[PDB]
Parts: sequence; structure tokens; C-alpha cells
Amino acid sequence: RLECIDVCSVLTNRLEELAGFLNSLLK
Amino acid sequence: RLECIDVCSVLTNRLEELAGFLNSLLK
Amino acid sequence: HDCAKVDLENAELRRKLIRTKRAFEDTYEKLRMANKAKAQVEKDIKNQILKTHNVLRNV
Amino acid sequence: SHDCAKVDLENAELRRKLIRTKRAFEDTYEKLRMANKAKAQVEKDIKNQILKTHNVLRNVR
Ligand SMILES: [Zn+2]
Repeated sequence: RLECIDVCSVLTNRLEELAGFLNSLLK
Repeated sequence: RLECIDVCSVLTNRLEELAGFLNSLLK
Repeated sequence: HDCAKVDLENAELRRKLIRTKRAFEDTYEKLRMANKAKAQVEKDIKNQILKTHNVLRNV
Repeated sequence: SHDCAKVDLENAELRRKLIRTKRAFEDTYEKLRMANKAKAQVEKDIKNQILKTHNVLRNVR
């Protein structure tokens, strides 16, 4: 399911958490 | 300047490479 | 032998063994802490991989 | 004075213990050094991935 805008949102949230997580790997 | 389908593709490509990269951290 | 010489060598070897033992216990301790951090980091990484693949697969 | 045989035996034993302890410390230290180099490389690659990710995210907005 999910429309393109929803896919974008889910991908964006995953990417944001991944950026934060990698940064936490540097700490 | 990218339409929603293009944003989805770019986010998907970034996410795929991030999955591969984290996996490479486990090795 | 030479009594004085082997006494001095014994004292010196004891000091060297204290220093080397302390250095090995410290380096080993840092290695162990690094191994624990390794375990936890690998756990968190595995979790992030699973979330990411669940997202991607459901796309 | 001392016991000659006793300090000779302690001398040999201390030399053996110092060889073993030296080898153990040089091995543990070497593993620590390899871990530090791998640390550097991994941190570089992570930083790169962070930059790519933030460029993507910022250019999405
Ligand atoms: Zn003697």
C-alpha cells in the first residue's frame, strides 16, 4: 500500500534516524 | 525541484546503500 | 655466582615484572572494554539494519 | 647473607615470567593498535555516510 508522499515520509524518517544513529556511532 | 517519485527513488537509493554500509560494519 | 649481582638482577626483574604486569593488565582492560562496546554496537547496528530492510521491503 | 640457590631459582623464574608477561603485553597491545587503526577507518567511512545522508535529506526538504 501507501501513496508516494507516504513512502517519502517513511523513507525520510528512516534516513533521519539512520543519520542520528551513525552520528551516535561517532560518540 | 524533484517530484515525489524522484524523492522516493533518491531516498531509497540512500537507504539501500546505508543498509549495505551498516552490514559492512558488522564484518 | 656473584651474590650482589644476582640480588640486583632479582630486584630489577621484580620491578620490571611489576611494570610489565601493570601495562598488560591495563592494555588488556582497555581491550575488554572495547570488546563489550563491540558487542553493544553490533547489536544496535543489527537493529538498524532490520528496521531499514523492513522499510525497504515494504516499499 | 642470602641463599645462592634460592635467588638463582627466583632469577630464572622471574626471567621466564617476564618473557611470558612481555609477550602477553605486546600481543594485547598489538591487538589494541589494530583496533585503533580499524577505528580510524570506520569513523572516516561513517562520517562519509553521514554527509551523504544529510545532503540527501537537506536537498529533499
Ligand atoms: Zn649468592
